[PDB]
Amino acid sequence: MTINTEVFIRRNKLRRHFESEFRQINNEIREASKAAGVSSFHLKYSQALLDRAIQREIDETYVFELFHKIKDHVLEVNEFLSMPPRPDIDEDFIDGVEYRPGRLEITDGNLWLGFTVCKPNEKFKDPSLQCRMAIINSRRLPGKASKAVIKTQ
Repeated sequence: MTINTEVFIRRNKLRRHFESEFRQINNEIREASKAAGVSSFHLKYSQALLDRAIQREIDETYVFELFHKIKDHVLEVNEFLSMPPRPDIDEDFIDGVEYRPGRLEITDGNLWLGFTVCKPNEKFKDPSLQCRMAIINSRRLPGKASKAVIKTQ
């Protein structure tokens, strides 16, 4: 019960803000991952997660500013791909992994911005993301806190 018309237009303008500024972040990931010397990784996000950033965190372009500053954290998602072969064996497989998680979790300046590899496969170090998790705490904002992680390091 609000004039949800102009707001729908604002959350949609958010989906264009989300996608056009996501072309800015994935364009640094393609060029920087090429310039850092690793693969090139393809970005995909789950639109329900994003429906949370689209309606709870409406016109959260600040999201984009923290991830446009997070950008060099292409290197952390890259150093995550840059490891020796995933199998060394088929039994215990990840012998080059000293027990690490399947996602990257980055925080600072009110933003909890996370990236998860393409999860349904072989998981070839890191050459896709299947979830870019953008969730804040703000003004109007319904605000989440994860126990805390780090910003591009």
